[PDB]
Amino acid sequence: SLALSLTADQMVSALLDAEPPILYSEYDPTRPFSEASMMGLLTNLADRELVHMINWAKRVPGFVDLTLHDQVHLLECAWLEILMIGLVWRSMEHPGKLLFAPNLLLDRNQGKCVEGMVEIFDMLLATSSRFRMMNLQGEEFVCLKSIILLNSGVYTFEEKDHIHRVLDKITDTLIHLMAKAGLTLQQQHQRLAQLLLILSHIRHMSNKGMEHLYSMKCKNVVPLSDLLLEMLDAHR
Amino acid sequence: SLALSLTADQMVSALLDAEPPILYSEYDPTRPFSEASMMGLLTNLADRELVHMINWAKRVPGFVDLTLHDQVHLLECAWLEILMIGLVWRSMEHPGKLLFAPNLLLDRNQGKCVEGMVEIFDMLLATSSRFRMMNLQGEEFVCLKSIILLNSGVYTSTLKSLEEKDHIHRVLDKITDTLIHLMAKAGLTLQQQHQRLAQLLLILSHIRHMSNKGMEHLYSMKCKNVVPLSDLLLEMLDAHRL
Amino acid sequence: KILHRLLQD
Amino acid sequence: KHKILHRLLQD
Ligand SMILES: Oc1ccc(-n2nc3ccc(O)cc3c2Cl)cc1
Ligand SMILES: Oc1ccc(-n2nc3ccc(O)cc3c2Cl)cc1
Repeated sequence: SLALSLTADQMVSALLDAEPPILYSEYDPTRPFSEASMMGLLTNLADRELVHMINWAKRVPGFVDLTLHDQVHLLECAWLEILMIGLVWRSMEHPGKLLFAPNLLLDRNQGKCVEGMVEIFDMLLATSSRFRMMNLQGEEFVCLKSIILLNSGVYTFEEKDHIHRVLDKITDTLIHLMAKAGLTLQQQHQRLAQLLLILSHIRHMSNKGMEHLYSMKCKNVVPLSDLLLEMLDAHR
Repeated sequence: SLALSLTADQMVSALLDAEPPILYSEYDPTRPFSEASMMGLLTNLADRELVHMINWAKRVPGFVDLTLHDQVHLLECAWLEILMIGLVWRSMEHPGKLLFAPNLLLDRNQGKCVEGMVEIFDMLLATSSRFRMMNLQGEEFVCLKSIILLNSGVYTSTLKSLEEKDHIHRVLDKITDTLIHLMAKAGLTLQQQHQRLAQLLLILSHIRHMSNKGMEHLYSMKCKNVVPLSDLLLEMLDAHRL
Repeated sequence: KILHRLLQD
Repeated sequence: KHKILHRLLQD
C-alpha cells in the first residue's frame, strides 16, 4: 500500500490538494427568507457539496484501498459530520455567523426562520468559537476531517486494520504540525486531545441534524434530491 | 483549585477510588422476558446507577468547583455516555455479550426482544471488541469516563461562563497529561503514546453516537408506553428535548 | 428538579 | 441495488 509510506509533510500536501472547492448558494439576496426557501438553500448546497465530497474522499490516502462497500459505509456514516466540520471551519473568522457559502452567511437569529434550527445553529456557532479560541490551522483541519471519514463508521463494519494504520499516520501528521509550530511535548499531547474531543461534539451535531433533516422531510417543508434522501436513509 | 495541583499518580488514584459499585439488576430468572420487562430491567438499573454516578461526579477532581447549574448541565448531557462506557468496560471479558449487571448478561439475540434494541446492542458489542483489541486498562477507562463527563456538555456571559469553561479545559488537560503518564509508565514509546491517546479519544465519538441513538430509542419506548420511567430518568431524558 | 437536589446532598 | 453513492464512487 502507498498511503502507509507517505511522510508527515506529504500527508498534509495530499490532504491540502484534495480539498473541495467552496461552493456558492443559488440564493437571490434581493428577496427575504421563508422557512421553505432557507431549507431549500441548505439542502441544495449540501447536495452539490456531497458530489465533491465523494471526489475528496477518493483522494484521502488509504481510502481508495478499501472495498467499494466499505467506502460507501464510511461516507454514509460520516457525510453530515464532514459537511458540518466544513461549515464550522469556514465560519471560524465570522463570530456569530455560519458561512454556509460566501453568499450565504447566516446570523444566529436567522436559524429561527426554520423550526428547531436555532438549537443546531447554536451548537455549530459554539464549535466555531472553539476553533477560533484554539486558533485551528488549515493543516490541522484537513487532518480532522480525514479522521472523521475513516473513524466514524469504522466500528460499524484486514479492512479495519488498514484504516487504523492510516489513522495512526494522521495522528503522526497532526503531532508533526504541532512540533513544527514549536509546541512542547506536553502541549502537543494536550492540543491533540483538545482537537479530537471536538470530534465528539461534531458527532453530536450530525446526529441532531440528521434528525432535524428527517423531520423537515416528513413534514414535507422541502423536496430533497435522490442522493440526499439516500444518505439520509442510511441512518434509518 | 487543589485538583489542578494533583500529580498524574494522584489523579489516577482519586479516579480509581471514585469508582461506583457494580449494581445488580432486579432480573427474576424464572420468568420469561418481554419487551416491557427487559426495558424495565435496563431503566431500573440505569436509575439506581444514576444515584451512584452523581456521587462519583462529585469525586472527579474539579467538578465540585463548578456551579450547581453547570454540574447539572454536564451530567444531563453525558449521563447515558457514562452508563454506556461503563457497560462496554464491564463487557470487555465477555465476547458477544453485554454485562449490564452480573445477573444480566445479554447477547444480541436477547436484544431482539426489544424493538430497535439489537442495533444498539451491536454498536455496544463492537465497542467492547475495540476495547478488547486495544487491551484498554482500568486506569485509562477511568480517565476516559471523566473526560466524557467534563467535555460532552462543555460547549452547550463574559467572565462567568468563560472561566467555568477555562477551568474545565484545565482539568481536561490534566487528564490528558495523566493518560500520557500512564502509557509512558507502561513502557510505550513516544510515538505509541500519541497514537494510543488518539485511538482512545476517537472511541468517545463512537460513545457519543451510541448515547444519541440510545436516547432516541429510550424516548421511543417512553412515547409508546412500553415502560414507566422514574422521575429522575424522565428529567434526564427530557434534558435532550430542550 | 431531582438532579439538582441529588447534587446538593 | 443502484445506490447513487455507489456509482459516484466508482468513477
Ligand atoms: O455545508 C453544509 C451544508 C448543509 C448543512 N446542513 N446542516 C443542516 C442542519 C439541519 C438540517 O435539517 C439540514 C442541514 C444542512 Cl443541509 C451543513 C453544512
Ligand atoms: O448501565 C447501563 C444501564 C442502562 C443502559 N441502557 N442502555 C439503553 C439503551 C436503550 C434504551 O432505551 C435504554 C437503555 C438503558 Cl436504561 C446502559 C448501561
